[PDB]
Parts: sequence; C-alpha cells; structure tokens
Amino acid sequence: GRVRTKTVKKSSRQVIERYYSKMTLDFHTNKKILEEVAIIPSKRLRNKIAGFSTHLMKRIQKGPVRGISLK
Amino acid sequence: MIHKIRITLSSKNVKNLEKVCADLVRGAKDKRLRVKGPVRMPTKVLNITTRKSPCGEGTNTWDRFELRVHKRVIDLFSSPDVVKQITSITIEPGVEVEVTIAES
Amino acid sequence: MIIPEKNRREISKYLFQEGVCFAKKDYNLAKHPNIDVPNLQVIKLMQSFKSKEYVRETFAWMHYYWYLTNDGIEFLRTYLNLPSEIVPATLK
Amino acid sequence: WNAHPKNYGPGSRTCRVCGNPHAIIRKYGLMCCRQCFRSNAKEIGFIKYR
Amino acid sequence: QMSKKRKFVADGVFFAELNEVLTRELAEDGYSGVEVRVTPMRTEIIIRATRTQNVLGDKGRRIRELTSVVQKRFNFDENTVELYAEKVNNRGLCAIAQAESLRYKLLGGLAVRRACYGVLRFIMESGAKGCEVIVSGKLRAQRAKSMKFKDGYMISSGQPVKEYIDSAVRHVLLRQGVLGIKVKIMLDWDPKGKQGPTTPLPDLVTIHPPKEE
RNA sequence: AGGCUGAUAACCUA
RNA sequence: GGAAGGGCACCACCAGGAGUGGAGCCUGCGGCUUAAUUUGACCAACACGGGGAAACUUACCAGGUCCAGACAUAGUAGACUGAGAGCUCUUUCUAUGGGUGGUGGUGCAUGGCCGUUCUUAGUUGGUGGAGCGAUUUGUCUGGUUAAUUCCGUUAACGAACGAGACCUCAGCCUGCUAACUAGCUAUGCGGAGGUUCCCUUCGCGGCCAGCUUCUUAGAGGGACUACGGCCUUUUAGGCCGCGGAAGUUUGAGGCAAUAACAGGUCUGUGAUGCCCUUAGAUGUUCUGGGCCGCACGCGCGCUACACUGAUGUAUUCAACGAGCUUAUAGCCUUGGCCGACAGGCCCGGGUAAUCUUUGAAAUUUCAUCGUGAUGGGGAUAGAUCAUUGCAAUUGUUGGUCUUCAACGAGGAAUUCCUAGUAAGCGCGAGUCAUCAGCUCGCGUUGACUACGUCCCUGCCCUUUGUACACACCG
Ligand SMILES: *[C@@H]1O[C@H](CO)[C@@H](O)[C@H](O)[C@H]1O
Ligand SMILES: [K+]
Ligand SMILES: [K+]
Ligand SMILES: [K+]
Ligand SMILES: [K+]
Ligand SMILES: [K+]
Ligand SMILES: [K+]
Ligand SMILES: [K+]
Ligand SMILES: [K+]
Ligand SMILES: [K+]
Ligand SMILES: [Mg+2]
Ligand SMILES: [Mg+2]
Ligand SMILES: [Mg+2]
Ligand SMILES: [Mg+2]
Ligand SMILES: [Mg+2]
Ligand SMILES: [Mg+2]
Ligand SMILES: [Mg+2]
Ligand SMILES: [Mg+2]
Ligand SMILES: [Mg+2]
Ligand SMILES: [Mg+2]
Ligand SMILES: [Mg+2]
Ligand SMILES: [Mg+2]
Ligand SMILES: [Mg+2]
Ligand SMILES: [Mg+2]
Ligand SMILES: [Mg+2]
Ligand SMILES: [Mg+2]
Ligand SMILES: [Mg+2]
Ligand SMILES: [Mg+2]
Ligand SMILES: [Mg+2]
Ligand SMILES: [Mg+2]
Ligand SMILES: [Mg+2]
Ligand SMILES: [Mg+2]
Ligand SMILES: [Mg+2]
Ligand SMILES: [Mg+2]
Ligand SMILES: [Mg+2]
Ligand SMILES: [Mg+2]
Ligand SMILES: [Zn+2]
Repeated sequence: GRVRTKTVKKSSRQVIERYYSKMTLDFHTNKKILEEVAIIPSKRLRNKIAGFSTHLMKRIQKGPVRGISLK
Repeated sequence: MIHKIRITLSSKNVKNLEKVCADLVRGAKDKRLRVKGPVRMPTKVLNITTRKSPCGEGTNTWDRFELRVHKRVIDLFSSPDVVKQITSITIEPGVEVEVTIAES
Repeated sequence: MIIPEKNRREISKYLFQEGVCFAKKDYNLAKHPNIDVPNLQVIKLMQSFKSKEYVRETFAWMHYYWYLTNDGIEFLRTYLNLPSEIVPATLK
Repeated sequence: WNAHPKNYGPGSRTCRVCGNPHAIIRKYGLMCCRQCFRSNAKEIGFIKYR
Repeated sequence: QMSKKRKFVADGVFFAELNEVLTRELAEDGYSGVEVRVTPMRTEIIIRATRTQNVLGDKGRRIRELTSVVQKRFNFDENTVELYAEKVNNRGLCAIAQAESLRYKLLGGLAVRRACYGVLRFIMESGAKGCEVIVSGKLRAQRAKSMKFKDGYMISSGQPVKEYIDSAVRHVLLRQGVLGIKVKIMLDWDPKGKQGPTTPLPDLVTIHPPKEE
C-alpha cells in the first residue's frame, strides 16, 4: 500500500496553512519550496511531503478541505 | 629538485578521511604544487560472522560484523621538506597519515 | 613457593626500581618479558606481596597489574638495604 | 611437566580475553573466542549494517 | 610491518583491552571512558572520570603509575605515551557514570527502589529527554524478578538509537548473588553536538515561521 | 517396525 | 469453543517445481556394548553447543608426577617403573585457622547474552465521562492499508512506544570530483598476415597525446504513484496505462514495543550466591586408551539409478573474499626444472586495486559408447607410493593399478519455495599442522505455476456462551 502516515500528512497540512501563496500545483517546484521553508531530515520524506502537499493543493482548488485553515 | 611524493591515508570514518584529504589538496594548491589525487582505493570490508547465542540452543541466528577500511592516495610533486610542512598540520582522530618517497 | 634468593632480589629490585609491574597469566612461559626470572616466580612472589598489602593487584585480559604501595616501598628499602632518599621512579 | 608439544592445535591457542580454548576467532589476528568478540565487537570497531 | 587489515584490528583490540583495564583499575573513580589519540612521536590517552582528583592521586602519583604499567604492558617506547585525566562535563547524561553511581549505592546498602529513583530523577534534571533503569536479580526473595523504572521519551528501534540512546550494563556483586543494572538514557538534539547528537530525528519535521516584511 | 499426535488410544503403511 | 461475523501467512493451503521418506555412504541423536565409550539440548533437541576430538582440546577410563597450599599462630650408579617419572645412593617441613584452584553440583538461587511466545500489530500514562467496585471509555459502527496504516465517527481531549521514518547493500547518471596500485582512445616503434602507401591483428613506450565511456569511490541528482483513464463518499485509497533505470513501502537485509517462559547457557568469562572437593586432590601435568566402539530405530545431508547421459577431445565466460616472524624458510604462491601421478628442488613477487589473480564449473563443441546394472553407479576390499605431524594402528588426507555391492525413480507420510526466485553449477571464507559430504557468503545457468482462498495447519480483531483462570493437555 501507499497510505501516507501522520508524519507526512501532518507536515503537509502545516506547510499549506502558512505558505499557501508560495505553493504551486507542480511537484518538482513544490519539493524545492519545502527545502527553503522547512527542515526535512531525509530526501525520501521530503518527496512524500511534496507529493501529498501537491495533492492537497489540487483539493483546495476545487473546494475547501477539512484539516487546512486558510485565513 | 622536484620529486613525486606519495601520501597514503587510511581510516574507518569516511568524513574524517575526506576532510583530511581536502585539507592536504587545498593546502598544496596554495603553494601551487602539482597534485595527483586523491585516489580512492577499493574499500576493504573486514567481515566476521558469528553465532549470536553463547550456547547452541534455539534458532541458529548469525550476526554479520563489518569493519570497513577506506584508503586514499595523494601524490605531491615537491621536495620532502615542503611536503613535511603541509602534512605537519593536525590530523583528525582515526586517520593514519603515511608519507613515503615514491620509487617511481 | 621456594623462589631462589638471586631471583627474589631481581623481582624486588625491579619492583622497587619501578613502582609497577605486570605478568601474563601463563605459568609455562620460560622467561618474564622484563625480568630474567621465570614468569611463574614473578606471579607467585607478588601474590605474597598482595596478601601483605605491599602491592595492589588488578587483573584483566589474562594479565596481572601490580602497583607498589606506601607499605611496600618501606619493606623493600629495608630488604634491599638502600638509602632512605631513593624512591621508585613513579614518585618523581 | 608441560613436556608435550604445544606448537599447533586448540591446546596451543587460547582466547586473549578470557583464556578459554574453544571457538577462537583467528581471522585478522583477533585471537578472541566467539562469545568474547561479540561482547567487545562494538568497541573493537565492528558494526552491524545488514 | 603488518597489513592494513590486521593493523586496524590490532588498534581496535588495543582500545578494547585498554578500556577493560581502566574499567577495573578505576572502577571506584567514576571511570566513564577513554580516548586513544595516536600521533607521531607520542600517543595520547585521555581518561574520562567524574572524580578526576582520585584518578590522579596525590601529586599525580597514580596517573604516573598507570602510564608506566600501560607503556610496559603494550610494548610502548619509554616516554612516548601519556595519560591525561578529564572530567565529564555533564555527569547526568552519561549512562556509564550513572550505572557505576547506582552500583555503589546498592553496594552501600541503599534500597533498590530508592536508589533507582535517585538516579532516574537526577538524569531527568540534567536535561535528558528520557531515561530507563532496570534492576534484575534476587532483590528480596529467592526467586529473581525485574524492576523497571522509566520516565520521559525513549526509542528502541532504528538507526537513531545508536545516536540518541546511551546505554550501559553493570553487575553488582551482592551477598545473595549478582544484580544486573541497565541504564538507558535518551539524549536531546543539540545542534552544537556537545550535549547530544547534532543530527535530528528522522521523523521530526520543523516548519520555519513565515516572515511579514 | 515405520508413520500420524505434544503424548496415549484410535487410524494408516510395510 | 466440533459458536457466529471480518481479515491474514508458501515456517498454511490451492496451482505447481524441487524434493525428502526407499538404496549406498557422510554426519548428529537414541539404544546396545564398554575400563571409559564424558556431557548439555528432546514447532522452539537431533552438520546444535560455531562440537570437522589421532596428542592437546577433554570434562571420561587405566596409571605416574608436581604444588602452581598466599598470609597468620605454635611446635620440631642401584632397585622399581610404560618411562631411573618418582624413590635410594652419590654429588651439593608438621598441625591449626585461613586461602587458592576446579569444564565439580544447582540455569528450579542468579547476572549477562541468546531463543521463543510473535512477524503478527500490538502496548501504555494524564485529565475528563460511566460504574459501589473489579474494570471500562479513549484504543471505535464503517471504508481503507503490509501495518492501532489512514479517512472519519465520537464522552472523550492530548500524548508516549511499536509500525513507518530510519541505516547498509543492489539497480539509473556518456552530468560533478580524478586516478603510473584502474583503464580507454589516438599516436610512435616493432612482430605477423594480406595487397611501398593502405588494411587486419598483436606487443612495447610516452608523469608533456588526450581523455574518464568502461574500473574505482566521494559528493549529489532520481520516484512522489508524479501523469492519464476508471472505480471509491467531498475522503482515505485501489485498479489499469504511457513515460521511466526503477511504479510490490523498487529489491534484499539490519534495527525492532509492552508483558512473559521456572525455554537454553554455571562446559565462553579473573560474571556469580550457596553447596561439594582441596595434597592416597574433583587442582595441575605426563603416558596410553576412549569420545569413532555396532543385532537395531530416527533426523540434516552427499552420491546415484543414466542417452536432456557417462567417457575422451576441442573450446570458453564469474563474483564474494583471503594471504608472511624472513630465521636458507613458518602465509598466498607466479616462473624454471625433476616426476605418469602424488610430490620435490631452485630463482623470486606480494604485509597487497601493485604479487598469487594471465584467476571456476555446469555449459558449448566433435568423437566414442548403444538400453545391456552397460563405458550407469562407485560402496566394499587388496597391493603399493607420497605428503602433514613428536606420533597416522582403530585406515588423517592425497595418488597408482586392481576389486566393482545396493540402487532401474522409491509405501504410509512429509519439507521448502512466487523471479534473477526454485533447481542445477562451481568458488571463497570459518574450523585448519593435516582433514569438509557442514556452516556463512559469492557469483554462473535459469524455469513451472499462482497473482487466489480460509478447506487443512496457525495468527489478528468484534459479538456471543462458559460450571475453565495450573486457563480445553481445563
Ligand atoms: C559517559 O560520558 C562520556 C562523556 O564523553 C560519553 O561520551 C559516554 O557516551 C557516556 O557513557
Ligand atoms: K527420496
Ligand atoms: K541444527
Ligand atoms: K538466564
Ligand atoms: K483514564
Ligand atoms: K603494425
Ligand atoms: K553463562
Ligand atoms: K556456580
Ligand atoms: K569459548
Ligand atoms: K572405489
Ligand atoms: Mg519509532
Ligand atoms: Mg522499522
Ligand atoms: Mg500468499
Ligand atoms: Mg509444515
Ligand atoms: Mg500443494
Ligand atoms: Mg536427491
Ligand atoms: Mg532410513
Ligand atoms: Mg534415505
Ligand atoms: Mg514459530
Ligand atoms: Mg579430525
Ligand atoms: Mg584425547
Ligand atoms: Mg591426556
Ligand atoms: Mg581437571
Ligand atoms: Mg569455571
Ligand atoms: Mg530458565
Ligand atoms: Mg477516570
Ligand atoms: Mg564514469
Ligand atoms: Mg545517492
Ligand atoms: Mg515484539
Ligand atoms: Mg528449565
Ligand atoms: Mg562425538
Ligand atoms: Mg541444520
Ligand atoms: Mg563411471
Ligand atoms: Mg576469466
Ligand atoms: Mg559396471
Ligand atoms: Mg560443524
Ligand atoms: Zn573469550
């Protein structure tokens, strides 16, 4: 399976909450943003967070989500 | 006047070994000396496999123990005195520096 | 343990000359690495010192480690009949 | 007394840590029994990776 | 001359044997470790002990004895090896020091329950992310049992254990048998690398706060 | 005698 | 639980492959025998104690020595023999207490370590709610995941472990760093072939040919299910597909919770309590024997029953790794010479990407054999040679000729395994003076079947019953 754990999901929501303007819909651009605005110990963890955050950005475009609060 | 001096570095820690290699190469570029290296020899992997149990009872489980040795070779074209000055700098713990005159 | 008097002096001389000594736990060894006396006689002779508290004994990895004490130095000086101003090399 | 030759065989070799003559690891000159080596493996510098 | 493989193994065996010799010679001096710094013309041995005043002895008498016996035992040239005593900066973050500290409390006669909590409380006060003390053996009854004293954070599995966990095991030779002391201390992330490992935990993710400029 | 069962009975094979 | 509902595992099955169980032999265990044939262990004992024991090991048996009994107190050349080992001759300690040693006993007194429950996903505080209370909720109706993985529900809210992350190895990089202990390309010279140029091939040289594709190893990049279609609740996520080195958490490992077992180890330990013994010793050493003893039963294996083969040629491609005190020389050994082989002698290299290493077998190829226990099989046995060692007999092993047993595919039963896997094939390492049918790794050749299920053997979770709690072996 490929279910994201709390570490990936929790981190992704926090990034989008306070960097929604910076985040984009491109995974390759997003993963470079995480390096700038976050300290992710491992590359593999960073890729998972970037991919899930990109998935959440697509969710926000169509409508609101549950765990993300955009002021 | 100018001789090819060989410097050999060995260590179990890669970062310490790489750090010393950079210092020597960078310390020689300041003097504008010709530098060949560092040359990284294949890593030597000492392996000891032993039974975990102090006795012979239970499932036969084994521990694979590895002690990796990393070796670097640097060649400096200069007189022994100049090489002695470069290598006189303090070396990181666990790094063995061996300076010999290459037989060519 | 009947240690020859000549060998006994060598152990005391070496022990008093240098406040420490060691010995491999190998009774079959012919000669002590630091003394011509047989290895066994070194181990047994300093066992007597350990019982009389003249030395302090430590054992690890099949090796003995003996350290002279204040009482041991006093005894050796009388036994060796040396001037009172001479002390083991560890005290200088 | 101790006249029998001890130039080779298990009797000649013993563990350098404990003195036991069984399961001696002679590779690389360790000269330690398998039980003692495992206890001191980390300190000697051996590590488990896989 | 010997090959590289044996030379490194020989160096490792020397460190292991040297530590054991000091572990027993300096058992009641707070011995916590040793560092072997081999350098050209001189090999330096640094002894770490909570109570350095006892390791050195009167006017450095004992330290000289250790240097002399070590030099002879390990075939070192005279006046080529030096022993230097050192004090542990944070005694409460060293499992070996705490394990030995608990060992002598039990030997003195202090109750296991009270002694273990004293070490457990002291370690946490020193700035440890967590601790765990285990005592096993014949406590009061004939049959043996284990008492576990745990507090704070702790990890068991994965690579971070090697960097974040400091563990020690010691034996207490009591009158009714042998007790087993196990002190397990989890360190805290120290960017300077002094109190604890500099590398963070793999699963710890930090988000920088946005700036308003 | 072997097999089956943790073991016995039962059962199976030679 | 021979109750119900859901999920899961090749130590379960299904579909299969190789088999094992039958034969010979190797090795371990029981039994028998023996002066002794030391002993632990009975899914989770039985090629296990790294336990491949000629001496040593060694704990067993038959004998001979030695004290290697600290410290403290009080007292006073012959005979024999396995061997002149010891005991005489000749020449120049004894009590008492207290110690020490012990592979002696107790793993049901213990420490530590390891195995197992248990490879599954499980485990636990605080505050709040419910109950007189044990206790419960949180930790869940449902969906989803390899996962107490997550989405959500919600008298719970917020956290701690395990899982995951992580670390090691492998798979991509014609991009970075740069190599006379790794190579390539070009060039020069030389050898051979073909037609002086030219072409093909090989050798050698160039720290000023150049370079890093191949080799090595540091730093980084790369995959996130990103993208498309469809299915799911706006979810979590799943299926298929393009591209891509890689789309099973990419593959394989390491690490690995709570609570437990009277699981193993006192024979790993100068880890250890108590007990036993301590000089007509259970200490230690020496000689010899035994641990291997053979009507029999069992377990892990090796070699086979052949033609998809054996034999004899020709031919040809790996990876992991290991290696010396230099004494004439103790390790790995090239080269030369002697020998049918085994092996020997001489000159050397290598403390090592430098030398061994110019480094395997199955296979490929041609010939012979021709369904006959046959040139299948190589057990058993005779003769003789050489090597290791102080010592080879109860064959240490390695050669030569001869001898040429069972076995023609294996009953009941039963093991392992889903891809570079199974199986076949050899190599290194550990043990090691000598000895591998074992173990731990390595590469080489390279499949069948499945992409499921809970029928069998088990495991996880809910409801339910209980007269069980030493818990249905009740
Ligand atoms: C005892 O303290 C030393 C201090 O340097 C530390 O290095 C050890 O890990 C700890 O046990
Ligand atoms: K069979
Ligand atoms: K076994
Ligand atoms: K135990
Ligand atoms: K509660
Ligand atoms: K040519
Ligand atoms: K033990
Ligand atoms: K005991
Ligand atoms: K052992
Ligand atoms: K034969
Ligand atoms: Mg964790
Ligand atoms: Mg994990
Ligand atoms: Mg399956
Ligand atoms: Mg089965
Ligand atoms: Mg089947
Ligand atoms: Mg077969
Ligand atoms: Mg049979
Ligand atoms: Mg059979
Ligand atoms: Mg099991
Ligand atoms: Mg043998
Ligand atoms: Mg024997
Ligand atoms: Mg004997
Ligand atoms: Mg004995
Ligand atoms: Mg013992
Ligand atoms: Mg037990
Ligand atoms: Mg409450
Ligand atoms: Mg390249
Ligand atoms: Mg990388
Ligand atoms: Mg567990
Ligand atoms: Mg038991
Ligand atoms: Mg046997
Ligand atoms: Mg087996
Ligand atoms: Mg044949
Ligand atoms: Mg080849
Ligand atoms: Mg025939
Ligand atoms: Mg074996
Ligand atoms: Zn040992």
